[PDB]
Amino acid sequence: EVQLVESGGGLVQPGGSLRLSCEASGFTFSSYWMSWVRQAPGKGLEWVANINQDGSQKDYVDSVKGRFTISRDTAKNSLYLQMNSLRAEDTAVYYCARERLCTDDSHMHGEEDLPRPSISAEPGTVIPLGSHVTFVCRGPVGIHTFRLERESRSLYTETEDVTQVSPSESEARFRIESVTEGNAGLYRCVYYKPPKWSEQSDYLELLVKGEDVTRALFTHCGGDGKESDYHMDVWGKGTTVTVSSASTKGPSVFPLAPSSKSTSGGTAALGCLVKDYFPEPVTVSWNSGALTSGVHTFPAVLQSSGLYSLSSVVTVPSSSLGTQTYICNVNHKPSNTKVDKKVEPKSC
Amino acid sequence: QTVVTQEPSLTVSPGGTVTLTCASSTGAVTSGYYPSWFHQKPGQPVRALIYSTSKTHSWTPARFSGSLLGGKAALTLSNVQPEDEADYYCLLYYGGPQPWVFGGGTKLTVLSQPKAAPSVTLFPPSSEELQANKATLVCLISDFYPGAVTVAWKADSSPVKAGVETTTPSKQSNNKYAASSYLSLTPEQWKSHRSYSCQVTHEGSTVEKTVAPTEC
Repeated sequence: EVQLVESGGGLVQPGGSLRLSCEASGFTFSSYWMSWVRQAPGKGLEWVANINQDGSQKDYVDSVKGRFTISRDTAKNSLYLQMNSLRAEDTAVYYCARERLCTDDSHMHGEEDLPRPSISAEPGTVIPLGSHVTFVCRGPVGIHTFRLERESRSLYTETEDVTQVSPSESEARFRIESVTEGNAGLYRCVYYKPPKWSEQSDYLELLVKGEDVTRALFTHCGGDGKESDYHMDVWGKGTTVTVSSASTKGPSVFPLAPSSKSTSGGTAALGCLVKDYFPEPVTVSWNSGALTSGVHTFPAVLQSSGLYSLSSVVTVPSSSLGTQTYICNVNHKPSNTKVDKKVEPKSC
Repeated sequence: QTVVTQEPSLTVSPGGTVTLTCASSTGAVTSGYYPSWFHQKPGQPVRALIYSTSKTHSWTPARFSGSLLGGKAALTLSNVQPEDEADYYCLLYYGGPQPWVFGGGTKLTVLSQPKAAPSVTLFPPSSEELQANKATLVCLISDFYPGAVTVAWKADSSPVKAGVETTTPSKQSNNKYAASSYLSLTPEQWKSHRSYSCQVTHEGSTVEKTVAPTEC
């Protein structure tokens, strides 16, 4: 039931403050780093804040520095983001995420038989372009099939050509005669000694010459391969933080007059522009709803002003353009504003 | 200031194979940055898929798997099924303060309808709105598939970016998408130039409409 629930989001005028809360469940909160990641509407993910297990150390993206602080309470079993001096761009949905650290350590898994296999590269893990490299895969004596996998399963090489090398061990060799940049990447050995398969090898990194590799040893994640697996295991569903200098406001309606850019075939596009209102919804009908076919009202826009705008368009024949009347019925119930306006061919 | 770049939109046939890149502005993406990959679907939380460039989870099928490719981390889909239509984000670990930089994202669309080029309709400012000391050009985009469009606005033939405001694509009843773009001008800028144009680019297919001040 590992879970994170965010709350405390809401609607604030710029310069105000909020505190987001994120209650953890189904795991030991005390033990992992925790981060806040925001997503502004219609855009991607931005990391906001990072906090330690005990609250010792923490940092913030530069945008929110000095305005946002991050904290946690293991007794209350939850994560807090205090958001002071809110700006407009701070509007987003805020998510709570469980960071993972060097869980890629010397021993993170444990398995009894069958004994997991070992992988080797000769002459090394760094190879010149166009040269030879061989993967040596070692496992128990009496292996039936030995497979060298690449990053994706289905990219792999199985073999029955296994050699017993020691009284206890047999190996298989997979050679690459001339290295391609498509050869570089992650490899891992597995074996089928019947009845069922093996645990998988460790990962191995192959690189073309141009780099320097000191692959890894007992010091797990130590330096160049800093503590990572930062795979943000668990994500909440966030809360909406809305920052707006905007009040209730009826819209102003303008006629989008059928222009010479009438769509070809005796069908023009009448339109009705619903400009600068707040908040949604706005409902649009034509001729008291007597016209349905051809009508397309659009998604509204959120303008830098903080006000919404909208457009309602109906395709309609031109012999019709001559004769009868075409009227917008625009209804903004948040301001109890109702506007009727006849769209017309322009005099010109 | 560090920037991580991935393709804005990509399209696949049911059963196909796609690869999504993730480019560090530092110039190169090694395994020491330990890339990670996530998808986000409507209504449900960001799920996590790949870590340390290739490491998989319980919920991720072997259809999904990533690698490093051409200085950029990559995610390779296989036997792409319609359930996979989502947005996909990558993650890089620059150790130190501010250690996390996300990628822009990739809206992956799985084709269930044939590609529809967009219908663009462009309106001049109204005679009423101009008298109110304001000017708004209205560019309306409907009935396209996939829901990935790029909009740019043109003064006479030069480009203009200020006062542009564009919606995000939104599915219609027909399961095709629709979007709007509003260029905001002063009446002076409007009457100033020969014409103003709206370019709707949709799958390498650019459609440019025009309206003129010298109208009526």
